[PDB]
Amino acid sequence: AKVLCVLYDDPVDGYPKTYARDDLPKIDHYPGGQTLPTPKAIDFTPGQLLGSVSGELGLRKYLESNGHTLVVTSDKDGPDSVFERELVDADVVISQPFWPAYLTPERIAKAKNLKLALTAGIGSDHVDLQSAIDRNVTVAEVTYCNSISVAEHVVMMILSLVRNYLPSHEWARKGGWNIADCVSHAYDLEAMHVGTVAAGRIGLAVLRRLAPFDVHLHYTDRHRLPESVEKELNLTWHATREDMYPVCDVVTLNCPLHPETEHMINDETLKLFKRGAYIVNTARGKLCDRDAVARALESGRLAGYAGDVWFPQPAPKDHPWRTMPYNGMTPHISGTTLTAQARYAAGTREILECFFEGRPIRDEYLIVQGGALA
Amino acid sequence: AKVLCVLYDDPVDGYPKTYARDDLPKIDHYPGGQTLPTPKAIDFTPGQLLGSVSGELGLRKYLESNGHTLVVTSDKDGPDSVFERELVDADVVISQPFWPAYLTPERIAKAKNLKLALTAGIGSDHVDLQSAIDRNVTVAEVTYCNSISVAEHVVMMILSLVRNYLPSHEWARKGGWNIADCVSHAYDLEAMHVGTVAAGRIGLAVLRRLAPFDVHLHYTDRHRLPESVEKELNLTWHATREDMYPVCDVVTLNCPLHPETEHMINDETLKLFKRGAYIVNTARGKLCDRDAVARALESGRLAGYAGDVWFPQPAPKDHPWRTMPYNGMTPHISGTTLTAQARYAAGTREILECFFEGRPIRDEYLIVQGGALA
Repeated sequence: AKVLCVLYDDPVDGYPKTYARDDLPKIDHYPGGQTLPTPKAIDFTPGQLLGSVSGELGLRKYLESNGHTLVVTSDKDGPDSVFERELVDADVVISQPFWPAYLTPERIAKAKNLKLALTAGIGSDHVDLQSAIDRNVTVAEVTYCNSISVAEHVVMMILSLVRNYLPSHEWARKGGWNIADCVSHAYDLEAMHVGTVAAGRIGLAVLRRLAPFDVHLHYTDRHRLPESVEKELNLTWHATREDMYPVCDVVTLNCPLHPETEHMINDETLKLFKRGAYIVNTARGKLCDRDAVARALESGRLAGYAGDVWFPQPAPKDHPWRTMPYNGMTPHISGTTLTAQARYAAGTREILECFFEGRPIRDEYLIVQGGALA
Repeated sequence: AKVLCVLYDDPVDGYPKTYARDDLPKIDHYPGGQTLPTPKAIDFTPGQLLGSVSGELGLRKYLESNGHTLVVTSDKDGPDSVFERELVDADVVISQPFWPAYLTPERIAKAKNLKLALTAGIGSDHVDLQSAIDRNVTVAEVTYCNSISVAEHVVMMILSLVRNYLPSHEWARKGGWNIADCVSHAYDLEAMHVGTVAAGRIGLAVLRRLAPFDVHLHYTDRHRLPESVEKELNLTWHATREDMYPVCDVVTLNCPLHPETEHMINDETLKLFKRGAYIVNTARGKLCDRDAVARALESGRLAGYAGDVWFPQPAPKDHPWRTMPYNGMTPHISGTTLTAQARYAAGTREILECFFEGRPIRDEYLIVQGGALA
């Protein structure tokens, strides 16, 4: 069969030959008990760059050994892309959320041998699930592969914003000292109130990690967490998110983007936050009105904003979030650390082997399976 | 009496007229039970910049309304300095560890009226303790005032180094995207081996904060912690520093600088660290041989180094740590956030009121009292 795999570009100076470390930490399961990916074998060394075009998710040898074809490209935007071009007869499509190959209804329609749409990561927002359901395309993802990676990024950014790390580092790097210039916008995180919009795998991991900082934890979600979890973390529930904002010094967004949540942070809802509040958003760029956020930082309503998700993405070279005051942005990378890559590359292989040997794909990985949401 | 108070310079754009937020979070005690400072009154608003020359630790009104003189300066180095000139007849000398007025044997000998040497912060290594003992000078500090502040800075820097945040932020800032350039030196912290050299107020506050990150915790110290604490954090004890190094992914230094620990991190001991380890040092700059650390980063043996302490301080504009690869440095600021400042300006006032009224200074604040170390 034919596997069409869309990956991001290699580094500026080439594909790395040498890495900072020899191995990766051993983990057996994810919080809650889900086990880590269980492929029959892997043809990469954990820690190597796997999500770039030269890493190939460590799949070529396995695929070619069972007489399958592996097409790897980074060109996936438009009708004239390699991806569109190769889609027609690909049996399997693989892409990561970090450089996604959108499976529009149109493409799904022209995708004649398409049986499996695999997300090497988490998050199939780039896929049209109705069309896959109708056309009987199985949609799978490597559940939990990077939830912890994202939660780490969130806590890092909260600390960095509150403590004014980025500006302080600049003074050091540029030959300065200027203690008062660093600390006139620096606070401790201890005892501040922090709230999460949604408490799913990432939101819960974030709350767990913040607890020992002796912050007061708040959350809002579609449904409340089990009472014992609320008790263990001393959580304060908010039935509406607009009720949670005014009492929080820090708000982290960990919810999906829907029409209901598009632009949920705008000039109007920003007026509900306390003066000097901080926002961290590693969820979707468009949860926030780009200009509303920029205005809040320029004016001082907000004391910091950080995340790794933007709109549009890739972000334009002049996107105002790159240079607005008190930002802690990064490009879209939180779930594509070398560590997270080793898990989703292994997960990707495990699913392929299942699909090819006729075995069932773990239920946890399945999104759309055979005419329906599974 | 005459109070000589050495503080750091105001911000380059002047003393702030405005701040990012309106108030500070409420805390009643430090971990273990110690209460926060209890002066009879304060003449500042918590959240203002107090550690710089125009802040004056919020002390002038109190001192001048009681017939005392307050001399505030940042000029403290050498014999022609305002500090050296005024020291001859000062009754009390106050300075912070971030901009320390050194009380060498020679200066103590010249300070004829010296009765109280107060550290507005923690750590009195800028004071010759034997000379103070020999001259009956009381040496006090505001115990616990920024231990949590430092601990938060340590965890922030650990996360930042491991996840390669600083270089990722620069790609964003500069108009790039470059996912693979950001992640080819990016890992998750989860399940790494983290060790602390000493487990004092700061070291233990660091351990507690790292636990939920699901790291494996290690420590070494002069004495072992109680078995209950060891069992609650699942700590692995190492009797020596050299025994601990080789099993750790991240090493944080939270111990004092003595002849014994001076240059404890050097070309030889660095050979014991695993390839790609990280070091965080918010203790003292001289615990590390400056050039051996630079060389380890340059040669790829070490994957990152961060801290806020340097040798010497202020660091010369060409100090190698400013620009060595994979550094996460800041000027010496961890314990001087606006929040920490409010606690040590309040404790400074508490201590002075006790001193001037002949009431005993709290036992936990005393370093040297009545010709002996307390």
